[PDB]
Amino acid sequence: MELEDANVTKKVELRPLIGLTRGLPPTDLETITIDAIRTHRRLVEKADELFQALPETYKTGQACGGPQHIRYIEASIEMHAQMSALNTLYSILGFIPKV
Amino acid sequence: VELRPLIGLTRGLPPTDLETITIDAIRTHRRLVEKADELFQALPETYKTGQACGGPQHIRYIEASIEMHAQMSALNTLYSILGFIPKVVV
Repeated sequence: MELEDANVTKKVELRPLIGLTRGLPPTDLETITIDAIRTHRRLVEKADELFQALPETYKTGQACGGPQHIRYIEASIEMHAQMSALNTLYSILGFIPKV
Repeated sequence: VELRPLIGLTRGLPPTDLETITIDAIRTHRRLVEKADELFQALPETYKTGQACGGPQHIRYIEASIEMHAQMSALNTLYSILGFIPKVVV
């Protein structure tokens, strides 16, 4: 499928994705990755929106702890974890698809 | 540490909140394993033996598995940051 960036500084970070995707038809690996890209972008947007809605004392470090902060931290954890998977998919695919 | 960004992200968070997040992360891991397991069990036998692969249903199982593996890497990181795996009643 259309490419964004060829030759990636590949890093399989999530070992089990190799077995999971071994044997898949190319188009299905592509579908999975494109969907992961879109999930990636939504997760980033969520995390960033939560960070911005934080009271200004939280951003600066003044404040910390508490539900709201925890919700932000959880959304960022989801984003970082899913980005690991996305990087792994790029490694397996060999390129970064254009979306 | 499997997911290095988590160290910076959690720096300064009170220990109680860290431990609450990690306990919720165990619950989440257990739910994600359960879902992956449900989807695998529902796959046609050809796919459960690895004779066949691909198609939407198989894709949905792979995506559930990917979710589970990515979350687990977060959870293992949380353990390292916290210094322990908390007791969780299951």
